[PDB]
Amino acid sequence: VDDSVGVIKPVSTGNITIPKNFTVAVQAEYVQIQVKPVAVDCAKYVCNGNRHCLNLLTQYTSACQTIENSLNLGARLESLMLNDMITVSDRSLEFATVDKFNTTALGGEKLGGLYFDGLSSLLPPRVGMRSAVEDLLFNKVVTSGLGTVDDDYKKCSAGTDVADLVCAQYYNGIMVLPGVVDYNKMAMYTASLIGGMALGSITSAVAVPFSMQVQARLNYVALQTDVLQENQKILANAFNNAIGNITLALGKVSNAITTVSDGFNSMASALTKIQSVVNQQGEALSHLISQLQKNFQAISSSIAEIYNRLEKVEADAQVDRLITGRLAALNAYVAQTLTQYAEVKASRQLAMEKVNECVKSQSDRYGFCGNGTHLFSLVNSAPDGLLFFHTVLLPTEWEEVTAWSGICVNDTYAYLLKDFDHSIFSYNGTYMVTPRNMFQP
Amino acid sequence: CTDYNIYGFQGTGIIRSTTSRLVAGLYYTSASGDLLGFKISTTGEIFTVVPCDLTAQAAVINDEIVGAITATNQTDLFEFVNHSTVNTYTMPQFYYITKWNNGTSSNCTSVITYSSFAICNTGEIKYVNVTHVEIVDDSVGVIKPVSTGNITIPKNFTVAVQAEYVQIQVKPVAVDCAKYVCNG
Amino acid sequence: ITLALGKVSNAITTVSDGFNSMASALTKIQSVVNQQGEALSHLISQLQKNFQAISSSIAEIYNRLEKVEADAQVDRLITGRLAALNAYVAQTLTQYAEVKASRQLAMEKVNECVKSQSDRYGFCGNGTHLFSLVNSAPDGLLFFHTVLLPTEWEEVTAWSGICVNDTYAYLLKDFDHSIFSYNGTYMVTPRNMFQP
Amino acid sequence: GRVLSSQPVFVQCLRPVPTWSNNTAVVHFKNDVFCPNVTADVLRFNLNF
Amino acid sequence: NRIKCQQLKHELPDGFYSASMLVKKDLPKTFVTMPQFYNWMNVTLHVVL
Ligand SMILES: *[C@@H]1O[C@H](CO)[C@@H](O[C@@H]2O[C@H](CO)[C@@H](O[C@@H]3O[C@H](CO[C@H]4O[C@H](CO)[C@@H](O)[C@H](O[C@H]5O[C@H](CO)[C@@H](O)[C@H](O)[C@@H]5O)[C@@H]4O)[C@@H](O)[C@H](O[C@H]4O[C@H](CO)[C@@H](O)[C@H](O)[C@@H]4O[C@H]4O[C@H](CO)[C@@H](O)[C@H](O)[C@@H]4O)[C@@H]3O)[C@H](O)[C@H]2NC(C)=O)[C@H](O)[C@H]1NC(C)=O
Ligand SMILES: *[C@@H]1O[C@H](CO)[C@@H](O[C@@H]2O[C@H](CO)[C@@H](O[C@@H]3O[C@H](CO[C@H]4O[C@H](CO[C@H]5O[C@H](CO)[C@@H](O)[C@H](O)[C@@H]5O)[C@@H](O)[C@H](O)[C@@H]4O)[C@@H](O)[C@H](O[C@H]4O[C@H](CO)[C@@H](O)[C@H](O)[C@@H]4O[C@H]4O[C@H](CO)[C@@H](O)[C@H](O)[C@@H]4O)[C@@H]3O)[C@H](O)[C@H]2NC(C)=O)[C@H](O)[C@H]1NC(C)=O
Ligand SMILES: *[C@@H]1O[C@H](CO)[C@@H](O[C@@H]2O[C@H](CO)[C@@H](O[C@@H]3O[C@H](CO[C@H]4O[C@H](CO)[C@@H](O)[C@H](O)[C@@H]4O)[C@@H](O)[C@H](O[C@H]4O[C@H](CO)[C@@H](O)[C@H](O)[C@@H]4O)[C@@H]3O)[C@H](O)[C@H]2NC(C)=O)[C@H](O)[C@H]1NC(C)=O
Ligand SMILES: *[C@@H]1O[C@H](CO)[C@@H](O[C@@H]2O[C@H](CO)[C@@H](O[C@@H]3O[C@H](CO[C@H]4O[C@H](CO)[C@@H](O)[C@H](O)[C@@H]4O)[C@@H](O)[C@H](O)[C@@H]3O)[C@H](O)[C@H]2NC(C)=O)[C@H](O)[C@H]1NC(C)=O
Ligand SMILES: *[C@@H]1O[C@H](CO)[C@@H](O[C@@H]2O[C@H](CO)[C@@H](O[C@@H]3O[C@H](CO[C@H]4O[C@H](CO)[C@@H](O)[C@H](O)[C@@H]4O)[C@@H](O)[C@H](O)[C@@H]3O)[C@H](O)[C@H]2NC(C)=O)[C@H](O)[C@H]1NC(C)=O
Ligand SMILES: *[C@@H]1O[C@H](CO)[C@@H](O[C@@H]2O[C@H](CO)[C@@H](O[C@@H]3O[C@H](CO[C@H]4O[C@H](CO)[C@@H](O)[C@H](O)[C@@H]4O)[C@@H](O)[C@H](O)[C@@H]3O)[C@H](O)[C@H]2NC(C)=O)[C@H](O)[C@H]1NC(C)=O
Ligand SMILES: *[C@@H]1O[C@H](CO)[C@@H](O[C@@H]2O[C@H](CO)[C@@H](O[C@@H]3O[C@H](CO[C@H]4O[C@H](CO)[C@@H](O)[C@H](O)[C@@H]4O)[C@@H](O)[C@H](O)[C@@H]3O)[C@H](O)[C@H]2NC(C)=O)[C@H](O)[C@H]1NC(C)=O
Ligand SMILES: *[C@@H]1O[C@H](CO[C@@H]2O[C@@H](C)[C@@H](O)[C@@H](O)[C@@H]2O)[C@@H](O[C@@H]2O[C@H](CO)[C@@H](O[C@@H]3O[C@H](CO)[C@@H](O)[C@H](O)[C@@H]3O)[C@H](O)[C@H]2NC(C)=O)[C@H](O)[C@H]1NC(C)=O
Ligand SMILES: *[C@@H]1O[C@H](CO)[C@@H](O[C@@H]2O[C@H](CO)[C@@H](O[C@@H]3O[C@H](CO)[C@@H](O)[C@H](O)[C@@H]3O)[C@H](O)[C@H]2NC(C)=O)[C@H](O)[C@H]1NC(C)=O
Ligand SMILES: *[C@@H]1O[C@H](CO)[C@@H](O[C@@H]2O[C@H](CO)[C@@H](O[C@@H]3O[C@H](CO)[C@@H](O)[C@H](O)[C@@H]3O)[C@H](O)[C@H]2NC(C)=O)[C@H](O)[C@H]1NC(C)=O
Ligand SMILES: *[C@@H]1O[C@H](CO)[C@@H](O[C@@H]2O[C@H](CO)[C@@H](O)[C@H](O)[C@H]2NC(C)=O)[C@H](O)[C@H]1NC(C)=O
Ligand SMILES: *[C@@H]1O[C@H](CO)[C@@H](O[C@@H]2O[C@H](CO)[C@@H](O)[C@H](O)[C@H]2NC(C)=O)[C@H](O)[C@H]1NC(C)=O
Ligand SMILES: *[C@@H]1O[C@H](CO)[C@@H](O)[C@H](O)[C@H]1NC(C)=O
Ligand SMILES: *[C@@H]1O[C@H](CO)[C@@H](O)[C@H](O)[C@H]1NC(C)=O
Repeated sequence: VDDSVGVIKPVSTGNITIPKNFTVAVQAEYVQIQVKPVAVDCAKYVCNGNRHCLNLLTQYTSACQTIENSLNLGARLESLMLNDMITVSDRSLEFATVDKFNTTALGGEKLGGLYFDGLSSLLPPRVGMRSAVEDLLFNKVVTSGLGTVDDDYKKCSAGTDVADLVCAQYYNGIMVLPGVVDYNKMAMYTASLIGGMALGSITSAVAVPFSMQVQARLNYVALQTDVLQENQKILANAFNNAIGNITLALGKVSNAITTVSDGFNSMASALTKIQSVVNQQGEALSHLISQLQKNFQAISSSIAEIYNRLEKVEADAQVDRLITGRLAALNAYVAQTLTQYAEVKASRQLAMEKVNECVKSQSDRYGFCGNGTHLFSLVNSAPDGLLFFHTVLLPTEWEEVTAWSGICVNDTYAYLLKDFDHSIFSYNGTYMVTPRNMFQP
Repeated sequence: CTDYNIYGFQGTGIIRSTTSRLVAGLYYTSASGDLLGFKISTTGEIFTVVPCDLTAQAAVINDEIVGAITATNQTDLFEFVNHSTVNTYTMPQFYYITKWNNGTSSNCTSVITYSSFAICNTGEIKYVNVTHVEIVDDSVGVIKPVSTGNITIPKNFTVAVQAEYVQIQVKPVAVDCAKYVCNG
Repeated sequence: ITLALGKVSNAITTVSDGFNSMASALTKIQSVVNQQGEALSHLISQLQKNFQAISSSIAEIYNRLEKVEADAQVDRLITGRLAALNAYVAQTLTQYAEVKASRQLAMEKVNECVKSQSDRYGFCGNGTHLFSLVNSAPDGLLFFHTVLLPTEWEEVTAWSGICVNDTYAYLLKDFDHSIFSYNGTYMVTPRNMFQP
Repeated sequence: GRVLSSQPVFVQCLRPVPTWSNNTAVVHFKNDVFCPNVTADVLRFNLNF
Repeated sequence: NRIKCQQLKHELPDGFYSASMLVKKDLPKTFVTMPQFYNWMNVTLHVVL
């Protein structure tokens, strides 16, 4: 119950087991970072502009005030936070194209490499469009049974046709605001992040090959002494087969025969979660709208019907049950919303740690950002949030090796290893020293 | 803006005429029981009910309504109490109404922000693009996975203070259950 | 920072982005004082809604009807008001669990950053953390993270070790270090700062 | 506290009665002589009684 | 001021406030029903004391 590299190795001077060979394994996670904000007019909803109603909301202007301020001051905290995290560097944005990762065949295919087949699914072809993976993803939200985002409100106040479902919600004082980050900025933001791996030098437009990027990121786990060309192959082929099994799970198109791995089990955690996220926003409102037909123990569910049967001295008692009934229908909606704003604020807090420590930095907290020792991580856009691709290390072989932890010579002088992680051992009659993370003698 | 009484449905709004034909019954309701449209029987034409006063999203900066993120056009919000040059702009998703002329303002101090549209002090809406940075990194303390090239190492430094708030307590309330549902 | 707070300092006019850190706080503190006086005053004001009964006070009901029939009228007061508590209780337990995440966050920021100069990049500010000072605030702390920021750079050709006469190899022990010539003189520096 | 209300504070026409002179007059609601054309709802008869 | 009276504050923080207008008072009526051949009655209630 361990992934024996990167963790503490609290065993010396025994018959220890040090891993020799390695392979990678990609495990994807989803993190939801935004919710589409809704600006609700309090006064329009409880009475659609009726003049006699608004002389009865003056008793309840305390309750109407908090409902607006519960929604705005939850929504304004999003846009202040989101506009200060999402940054796009236009220098690195011009390296996210897959044509850049192919055009540098000087010597080897430099800006791609042996990892080119897996990265071809994640990077966009031209500068600014969604890549292959999101195109499989966004064919599972419209085929989920939904989808419209370009809500113009100028068409709502025209009367050219019978009203759309969206324009009907606007008539009852419910504004579905545009998303605070659209699909295009998310496509720009994630593509800027992957460009930070190909770009290291600001004032020179030459770029680093991606095989140098991984070979560097192995050294922070343990200082690689001898490197071979065979080690590059087994990492890359296991990487490319990981993305294909990911791609086959998404939109049922790849080039394989039949494979039942556990990368589906990482993927099934995501595809359930993304399926729920699109299925909230269209359902809390349509429940809230449909509570304008429940006459809460009154004559009729419309207010102007009530004032055209009764006189003002007695119609106020009937319309009072409409007001207090509908005002409770807002608080049922508001408390459900502030549940989600505070819940997202934990996940958005989680996304800042994963973007900073893992997408940019190769964090060394074991278990965080995947499962095992973290190598790197690539991101893609998703419906309202990011989609991570953690690449962890995995050992396959080991080395039964007897150890010591220092030298005493002639029972006079003691010598202890400066690093505690190192350990000394004989190796075919020759004494070497290695970390207990990797077998790097 | 009239007051209608259409087939028993009732309310106020603005009725227009359109050229679109639906082969169906008499009228067309929303999900909330409001009229959206109805069909005259003596002819084929259908009409459209739009409520008279749509909402607006007026923006105030320092005791003055600067402008309104509106939906129609010429909603007032500026006119008179006793007894002007009220411009009207067109965004992709809404109209916008503010008495500032699209000429040579070129200075405003304070802004009220939203997703891609921030409204500054003299009514001018700026399009909020994404903040461009040099490199999406702060090149110290992070991993430096580049060697044997023409690398870039930082020389000089400066500090920058950024404040955050964290809420750690709430004032607890002890509620008696029996007193509240009946006062003794 | 001081000019953004209470509109008193000694300057002329400055539009920086430290306001944008500050505006995140001053919105949030403004909301925090505006909960506690508003959930209760909504809950108190639900003692005037006669939930389909005679009057909104109980002792009025028992002085019109007899006990065999007044119980049915006061039953709608009880079940109506008991639902008014659960509307209040569930709103409260939302906040207790939400604060318990933020209070969990405050223990990490106090221990790793106020006391310790944490090295998790991006955590406790934006960039590499130097130190952090705290102050009180309405129901919680107010942090002042001080991050590093670079301004200049050094275009420098590099290597990562020496091979002498194609016999002996030498690799740098630290991987973060790197070797480079510097006006005809070979030096070694970390790739974090230019400290040759 | 604060509250909203529809109060009678729209002062059309203020008629200051002097203390010394003659504490007796008539006030018509509709179109009196001391105010030219206008018609009000309340007479707020303000005093230190 | 209608925003201020809806906010219960003499000074507002700068931002976005959902405002609208009190609509009108006199509106021309409009009555549409299914067309029918007119048959209109006139019954009056008459009380003599
Ligand atoms: C978190 O940490 C990160 C890292 O520390 C911090 O990131 C740093 O943030 C600063 C400030 O945002 C970045 O500095 C620069 O910001 C400039 C924009 O601010 C304004 O000044 C410029 C003039 O310099 C004006 O043009 C802008 O006016 C705007 O409006 C007009 C319309 O009228 C538009 O047309 C403009 O486009 C602007 O939107 C603002 O008044 C920005 O311009 C500047 O640009 C650099 O990169 C662009 C890319 O093309 C270059 O063209 C430009 O020349 C700059 O490139 C470099 O070279 C010059 C040499 O002349 C240097 O002097 C520059 O410093 C720069 O290196 C730049 O983006 C800073 O880059 C960024 N990163 C770093 C490593 O510092 C964050 O602040 C901190 N906080 C957050 C929340 O992230
Ligand atoms: C029927 O009977 C009732 C009951 O007697 C009569 O009603 C009484 O009427 C009195 C006035 O006629 C009123 O007395 C005071 O009114 C004062 C306001 O006017 C004063 O100030 C102006 C000029 O002010 C300028 O300078 C001052 C400082 O010098 C500045 O503060 C101002 O801003 C201006 O810059 C003078 O010209 C007047 O002569 C007065 O001085 C009040 O200020 C005053 O008392 C205040 O202080 C008291 C403590 O010392 C405090 O208890 C009281 O509440 C007042 O405080 C109020 O005003 C301050 C101002 O800052 C404010 O900060 C406080 O929050 C609070 O608002 C007296 O109020 C009587 O109050 C009033 N009722 C009483 C109690 O007698 C009625 O007239 C009568 N009807 C008839 C017969 O016609
Ligand atoms: C989802 O993940 C699975 C698991 O990895 C992938 O399945 C792998 O598919 C690859 C490609 O077909 C297989 O790799 C190939 O193996 C061949 C030999 O397999 C036989 O012999 C080995 C022992 O040597 C046995 O273990 C095995 O059972 C077979 O009996 C080789 O012939 C292939 O190499 C040849 O071609 C490559 C170029 O393609 C050259 O590089 C070599 O030089 C050579 O000529 C080759 O590597 C792999 O065995 C499969 N794994 C398993 C467990 O079956 C799926 O492909 C992946 N889904 C995707 C990507 O969509
Ligand atoms: C830690 O690892 C060490 C290295 O493997 C372990 O030492 C080994 O221990 C095993 C115990 O099973 C020994 O294997 C046994 O060998 C004897 C015969 O050994 C004698 O004869 C052979 C020649 O045939 C000669 O080479 C030896 O020197 C002996 O004189 C068999 O009878 C047993 O069945 C069994 O196979 C290994 O020989 C021994 N190797 C060495 C180099 O000492 C050590 O035990 C491990 N410690 C642990 C697990 O706590
Ligand atoms: C808000 O930010 C957006 C994202 O930064 C801005 O969109 C950008 O607009 C600029 C304008 O310079 C574009 O720059 C372009 O430069 C190309 C040259 O590329 C051509 O050749 C390459 C290969 O060499 C090919 O891949 C391209 O497709 C082109 O054929 C011009 O052709 C473009 O017209 C344009 O000048 C950025 O590319 C573009 N970014 C993206 C991702 O769209 C937007 O303009 C900003 N709005 C503002 C500031 O008001
Ligand atoms: C990494 O950094 C190195 C150090 O800057 C880069 O080497 C430099 O590369 C540039 C390429 O543009 C060279 O600049 C060119 O110089 C030639 C003339 O050079 C010849 O004549 C001069 C005297 O006039 C003499 O000093 C040289 O030895 C040559 O015999 C011009 O014709 C070009 O227009 C251009 O200015 C630099 O000379 C060169 N410096 C050194 C020390 O080699 C290296 O290219 C970088 N690698 C990258 C970016 O991948
Ligand atoms: C519903 O039925 C009511 C009952 O008949 C209608 O009221 C009638 O309205 C007509 C309008 O022409 C009146 O005729 C006028 O009468 C006045 C004088 O009224 C007085 O003298 C008459 C003498 O016959 C007497 O019947 C009345 O009661 C009064 O004492 C004349 O000056 C006019 O020129 C004209 O002749 C009827 O008098 C009036 N009847 C009653 C009993 O009120 C009412 O109009 C109908 N409403 C509808 C159709 O919408
Ligand atoms: C990545 O790039 C390779 C090769 O790179 C391409 O060619 C270089 C000379 C440079 O100009 C690069 O900028 C350019 O992208 C692409 O390889 C292409 O591979 C296919 C086979 O996979 C070759 O197509 C075949 O062509 C022969 C005739 O020559 C026909 O018989 C076949 O029917 C088939 O069409 C293709 O010629 C070759 N393209 C070039 C430019 O030579 C590779 O497609 C690319 N990968 C991407 C874009 O994902
Ligand atoms: C209380 O005192 C007031 C005066 O302060 C009395 O009202 C005034 O009554 C006199 C007559 O006694 C009016 O004078 C006459 O007015 C008519 C107006 O047409 C004019 O034509 C005559 O030539 C003469 O001017 C006076 O106008 C009237 N109004 C005033 C002066 O205020 C009031 O009658 C007294 N109430 C009593 C005694 O109960
Ligand atoms: C209150 O308002 C009414 C109007 O609604 C006033 O009645 C107006 O009185 C004036 C002055 O008498 C009339 O003007 C006169 O016009 C004639 C010519 O037609 C001219 O010869 C006179 O010299 C004078 O200019 C005006 O027509 C009349 N208007 C109406 C519709 O009756 C009334 O006087 C007002 N009362 C006050 C002063 O509070
Ligand atoms: C474990 O690592 C060793 C060393 O990299 C691998 O040994 C090599 O295997 C290839 C076959 O793929 C041979 O051609 C080489 O001659 C081997 N080198 C040595 C020094 O033995 C070994 O294949 C790795 N194990 C696995 C399962 O891949
Ligand atoms: C939207 O605003 C414009 C400016 O107020 C109004 O402009 C014209 O109004 C006249 C009134 O008869 C029409 O005849 C013109 O056709 C309008 N021009 C257009 C297309 O804007 C316009 O009234 C307002 N909206 C509409 C459609 O009337
Ligand atoms: C904006 O700047 C101009 C010149 O820079 C100045 O004349 C004008 O008064 C400024 N606007 C203000 C301070 O509102
Ligand atoms: C390099 O060193 C020499 C001698 O130490 C000196 O004369 C020269 O100015 C130096 N170059 C610089 C500082 O750019």
